[PDB]
Amino acid sequence: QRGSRRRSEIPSVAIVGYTNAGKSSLLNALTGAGVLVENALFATLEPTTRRGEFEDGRPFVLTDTVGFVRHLPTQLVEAFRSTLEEVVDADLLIHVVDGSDVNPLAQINAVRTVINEVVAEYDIAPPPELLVVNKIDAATGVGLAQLRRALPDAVFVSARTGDGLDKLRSRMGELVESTDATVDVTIPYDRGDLVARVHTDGHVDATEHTDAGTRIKARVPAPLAATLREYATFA
Amino acid sequence: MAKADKATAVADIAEQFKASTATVVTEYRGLTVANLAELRRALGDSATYTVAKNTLVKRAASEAGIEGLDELFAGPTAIAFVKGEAVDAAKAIKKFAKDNKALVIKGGYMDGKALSVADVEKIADL
Amino acid sequence: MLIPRKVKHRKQHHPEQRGIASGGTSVSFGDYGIQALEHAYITNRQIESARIAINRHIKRGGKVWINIFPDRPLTKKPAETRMGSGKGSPEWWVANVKPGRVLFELSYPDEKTARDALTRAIHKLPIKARIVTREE
Amino acid sequence: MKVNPSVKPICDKCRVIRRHGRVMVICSDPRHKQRQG
Amino acid sequence: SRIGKQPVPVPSGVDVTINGQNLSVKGPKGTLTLDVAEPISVSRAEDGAIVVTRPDDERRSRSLHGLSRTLIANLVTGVTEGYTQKMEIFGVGYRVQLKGQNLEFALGYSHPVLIEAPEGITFAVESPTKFSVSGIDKQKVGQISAVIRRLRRPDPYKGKGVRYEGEQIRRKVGKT
Amino acid sequence: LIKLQIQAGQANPAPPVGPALGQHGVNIMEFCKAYNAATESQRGNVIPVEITVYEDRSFTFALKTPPAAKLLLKAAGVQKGSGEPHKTKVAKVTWDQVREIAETKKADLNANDIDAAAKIIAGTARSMGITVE
Amino acid sequence: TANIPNKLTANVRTRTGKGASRQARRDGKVPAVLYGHGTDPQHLELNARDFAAVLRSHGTNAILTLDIEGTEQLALTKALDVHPIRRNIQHADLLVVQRGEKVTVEVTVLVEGDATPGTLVTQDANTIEIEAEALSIPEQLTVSVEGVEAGTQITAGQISLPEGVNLISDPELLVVNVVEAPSAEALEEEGA
Amino acid sequence: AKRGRKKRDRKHSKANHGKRPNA
RNA sequence: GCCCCUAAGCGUGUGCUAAGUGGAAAAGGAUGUGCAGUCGCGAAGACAACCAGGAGGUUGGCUUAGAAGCAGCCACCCUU
RNA sequence: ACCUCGAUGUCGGCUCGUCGCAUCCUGGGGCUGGAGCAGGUCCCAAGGGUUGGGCUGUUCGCCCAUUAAAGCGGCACGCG
Repeated sequence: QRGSRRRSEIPSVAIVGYTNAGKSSLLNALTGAGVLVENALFATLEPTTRRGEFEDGRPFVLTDTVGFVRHLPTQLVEAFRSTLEEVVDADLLIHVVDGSDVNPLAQINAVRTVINEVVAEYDIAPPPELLVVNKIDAATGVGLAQLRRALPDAVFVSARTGDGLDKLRSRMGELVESTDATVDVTIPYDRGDLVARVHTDGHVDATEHTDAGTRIKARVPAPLAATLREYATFA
Repeated sequence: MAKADKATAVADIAEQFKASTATVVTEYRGLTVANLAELRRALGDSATYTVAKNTLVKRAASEAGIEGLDELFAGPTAIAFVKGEAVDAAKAIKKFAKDNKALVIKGGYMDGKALSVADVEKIADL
Repeated sequence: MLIPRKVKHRKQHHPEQRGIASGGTSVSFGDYGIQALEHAYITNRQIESARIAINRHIKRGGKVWINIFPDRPLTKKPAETRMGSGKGSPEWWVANVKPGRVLFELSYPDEKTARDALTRAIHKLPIKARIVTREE
Repeated sequence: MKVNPSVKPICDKCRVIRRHGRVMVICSDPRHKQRQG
Repeated sequence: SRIGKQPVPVPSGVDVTINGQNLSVKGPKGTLTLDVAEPISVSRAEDGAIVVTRPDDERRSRSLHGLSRTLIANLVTGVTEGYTQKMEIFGVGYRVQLKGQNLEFALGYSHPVLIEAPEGITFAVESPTKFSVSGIDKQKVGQISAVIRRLRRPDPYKGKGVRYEGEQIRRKVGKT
Repeated sequence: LIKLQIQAGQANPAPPVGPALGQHGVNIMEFCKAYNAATESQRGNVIPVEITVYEDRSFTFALKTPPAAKLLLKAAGVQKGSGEPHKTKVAKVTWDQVREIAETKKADLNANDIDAAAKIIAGTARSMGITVE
Repeated sequence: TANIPNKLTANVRTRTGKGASRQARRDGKVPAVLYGHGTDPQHLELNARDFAAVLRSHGTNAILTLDIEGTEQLALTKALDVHPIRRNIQHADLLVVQRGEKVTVEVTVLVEGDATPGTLVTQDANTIEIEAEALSIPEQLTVSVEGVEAGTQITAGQISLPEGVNLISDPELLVVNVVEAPSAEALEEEGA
Repeated sequence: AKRGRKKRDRKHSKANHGKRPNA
């Protein structure tokens, strides 16, 4: 199923974190899904995905995984090895930690050493890690500045209230568009299976009706950017 | 499709004929609602207009002297009930006859007299 | 699930599945109902599983009545043991059903969605059953 | 084709017929066509 | 039965023959021969028509009513005016040529394929990308055109292959 | 035969409006300049514009009365439409106000009478639940 | 109201019991017994089809005019017995009445209307017993519920009875209860 | 269990009257 | 039990079955056929084929980019 | 606990087979979120084929090299 849905051009982002980190409600509040939650342990278990939406008008694959617990046996890690395959299939990995706690250094240390186990045994480059503190309304401002100084890649969020969601899309935007390869293609007149593709599948830069054809400066996704290299304007 | 609704139609159509003087009957087919909305504003200013069933007309025509259109009830029936002067609605429709040219007049009736298509043109001329 | 709070006797005989129903053969709370046509021991799981099925098709409004309650216990001894030496502990609670008994009842504005909701629950019961109305 | 004991019309353009002693559903959409057995 | 109610109108240009249930019609194109089912009987009225007669309302006899009427109907409009079907071929590099009583296709295969002409069926090429099949028997004309149309596995991505005249085939977008 | 509704003084973003009709082969820039030139007088609404297309790709665009679904909002003072009409009422509009909306909507509505148009606005008022008193 | 009594024929049975009754229902009849102030029960059998047609139109309480052996006899169907599975009449009780007597009869209650959108109408009492003249029984009673707000109770005393009839049952009995629309979580909470 | 079924189902014949030894 | 093996009926009358059902089986799926009763419609032409329309407010309100007559929720009225 | 206790020799391996199809390869197709290459799922099909080694008594399993494939079962858990 993934081997037929990876062929498409949908960016994939993964949300991971401890149990009762509010990862389920983050997907509910960012999209509008009615995924049910319980203020207890193992609120959600199935690997849930739904569409993601943006400020600039881009869809992506937003994947909710299973919640972790501390001192997990590797037997249970292997038991849920089916739910954690999306970790390496993620363009961007979003990490959410308990913002009301004492030791954000331990929360990142435990999960990252858990996830990099799978990255190492799957031998792919680790994704750009992003941390999201939750419950800024239920958190103390002293620790807010401590992670401000320590992690510039950290962002304050309170999904239970909804502050700073527009900045999340901007941060999500700059790091997802960054994997694409800008192209300068010249599509001829006998390949008219591309005019709608360059306008909606990718991002347009400029367009001119030259003699050799239409010199289409454009930005297109990874399976769509290494793809027009035949008609490249320079080496 | 209970018969009571059709029975009320037969009484009403005849009573409007006996309340009106003349008629002009054309083909309604192929005319947009935008045209139908445009015409109904001009149609209802003085006259009235309906698109009823041929047999509903016949059972609502046998009472009074509007049985002089039996052989002409074959085709798309579009009654333009002109109540006042018979030339008002006949002049407006001849505007639409030239405006559209997809409408062809089937016939008309006035003063208990049976006419033809060319006679109707003269009626719109009178 | 539905279980009784306390039952005077914990290990009872098997309920007799003979004869036709003599009570509860008329819908008396809602508008539509399910009428049984075969004897069965409808456990508390099939009662609750069918209850969710009706709710998931109306999803907004209406009330569901369950006139049947799993009172009787049914026991089983541990597997891979020879016969004799006692009687097993009660495991699943069932409710005796005789044909003619009205099992579930629904109250919903439009009939088509009401009957389709009931047909969803009927397909989760161990019996043949039909849909009966409030009217005569 | 879907070989199922329980073939039903799925869309509003699905016709259910009999062809050589088998109940089958035939539709414009190839996804819908199915036979009994 | 409503289909079989009306009678087949014979024209001035053919002669019919009814010897029991072996009805044969001959005219300006050919000679066609037919046999009907045993309940049904067929004769002709003196007003230039052929009539099929079912004596019962049994399910078997009611189905053979409509079947017999259309068969004689096509037996008449065939032996006199005949049938033609206009076939088209689509895709770059796809052509057709005529080799006497045969047809040669070029449908992207390594080997140019041949289609023989069954008797009473005449191939008539018009343009390299459009042709027509004509004949006397409606059953045979539609049979060979069906084989012709199936010379390429269906392609909904670009529609390459032999199609019918006013076809609107199902297509889809082949993206990735 | 296409349709659009664009903000008063702003236009040409890429998702909403530009490629929304540039996929059919019409003008992209003069339409925005012309659209601004006509609405600068009104400037306080949204307009359903109905561009009618022919073989020659040249546009024929017309400007209609502001929608009753939004002309009611400015008449009542609220900004967000009601999520539960007939259960919680959030806007106030007087029968006089409906007459005021009918005066603006007198040109492009099917209503033959002033009071009949008032009914039409009342019929639209029920779709978001705006109190008519 | 002037309820036209129905004409039904009857025969007097030669034999009774379960042997004779089962044969009657197989042959196409339906047994019944006529009693009342006459103090002499007559065992009759009606035509099964005709009696059902009378019941299908004029409700359960249908005034009957039996011509038993050619003699007129006004009667009122006191009670019915229906098999719960096959839904057929097995037996009927026919009480003998004469014009100008106040009987006590249970009649059904209908509900007509369309309440405000945030409510669900749950009818409690299917029937209600009234006192009416022998030939002027109301065949059904109506409770038009419309424009009612959150939960409102319509008892028997809110029913508009026709002229010359009385509400025997106490007016405190509740008939129609309109309740707020159950919430999407209430379906989950109720019954577990 | 074909053997166990074909033997029990042998009792529905005319000459056995719905009963047989060992069912 | 009565076509031949195999003693005695390829018995008589009225219907049903097309599956070798007769000569194994369930939940359930299903335009296979015979019988009985109902309901809506219809020579004021109901149904099938076919002609012509199938519009205005409008992009009905909340919701995310967005549901614009046509993922989701509420409302679901009016003029020709 | 019905046949066998005045005997019905019990696991693996070797030799030798024979059958079923609920098919691992080869053969024919329908659907596909099937562009191609390659797949996924279902239907038809028993003609032939289905390797050699390290560890363990091992069936089973893990591993090393390959191959079009290294099928699942029954026959006293076939065969003293």
